[PDB]
Amino acid sequence: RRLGVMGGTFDPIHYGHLVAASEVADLFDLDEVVFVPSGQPQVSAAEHRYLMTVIATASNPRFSVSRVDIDRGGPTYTKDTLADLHALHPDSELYFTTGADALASIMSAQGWEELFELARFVGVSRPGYELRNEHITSLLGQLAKDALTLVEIPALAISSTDCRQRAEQSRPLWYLMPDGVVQYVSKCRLYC
Amino acid sequence: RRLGVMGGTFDPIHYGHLVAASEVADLFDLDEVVFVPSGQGRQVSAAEHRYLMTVIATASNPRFSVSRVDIDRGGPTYTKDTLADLHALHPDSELYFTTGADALASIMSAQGWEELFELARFVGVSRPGYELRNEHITSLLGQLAKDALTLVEIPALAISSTDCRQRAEQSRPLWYLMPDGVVQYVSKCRLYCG
Repeated sequence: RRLGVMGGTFDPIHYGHLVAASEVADLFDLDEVVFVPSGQPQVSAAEHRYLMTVIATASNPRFSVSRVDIDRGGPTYTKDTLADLHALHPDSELYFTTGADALASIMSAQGWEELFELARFVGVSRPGYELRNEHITSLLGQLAKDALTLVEIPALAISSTDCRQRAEQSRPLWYLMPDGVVQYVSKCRLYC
Repeated sequence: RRLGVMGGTFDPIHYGHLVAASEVADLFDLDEVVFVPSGQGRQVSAAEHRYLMTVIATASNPRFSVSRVDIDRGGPTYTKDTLADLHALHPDSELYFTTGADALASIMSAQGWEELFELARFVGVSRPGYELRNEHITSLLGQLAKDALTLVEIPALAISSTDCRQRAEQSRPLWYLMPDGVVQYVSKCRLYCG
């Protein structure tokens, strides 16, 4: 039984995140994808980010949201995320998924060997990421061997950064994310 | 009332189309965007299929609607016909024709574009880094330096109809690339070889 773990800030979550989750679940025949909003940060309150993710993933039986990073403590380390989730899901083979840029930083930290005993890794990026970052890709691939995969997601052209700025400038967020998330951003006035 | 006109094949329609329509409606304070599937590529889905997908996808939005003027008129679609018909249906309205930047280039590069500008204003939408042909770049540039045409960039148009079709052919998920209703419609009707 294979379990996907998508680690992100989700500030806000959008269709790029959701497409990426579906793609990864299909490419590796995952039975479920657990969305884990990170604790550590500026960044919206963890509850806002948690609720937005609950709203966006609710209607999908194969998506779920975990509070392991939010509840644990100050700074979020992927080794912690995987440790907690390994305990909750000892059955499951973990496929940790996040931005290719974040993954580069995560693998470059102390105890990266500890990471490979806990999970397989999937870096996601918007199109043409290997051209702009040919060395990060080259180093990631070579360190992890076939314990890591980089996949390109056209929909990740949608970014949390653009979403936030559209909200700041009162430009519509329709069809970039579920209406529920759009309204949540509005109702809580998340980005001024 | 300022009326948006989204001309496309919509085979299939997706969030890229919908984001672009939303953006253009906001940029030009449009009161409504009318989606017009073209009449009728190796094969293109039947017009009714493309119409229903567009109806499904735009339904929940009070400011979107779908027209059959191109579908019903005849075989091949001319924008001048589309603009003629919709002006008759909305004589009050100032028409804002919106389509793919590549398509807009072609429309402008064919005889009688001068005939078009009296009927509507034009908006080309494109995905970032979109590699147009050269005769299209030249055609857009000329109109751009005269400020007779507007181009807006839509990150969400990185989602394309071609990739959706291929994902459907290869039984790869279309979730969150388009509304579930359109996802299911493609499936239920087996639109791209299942």
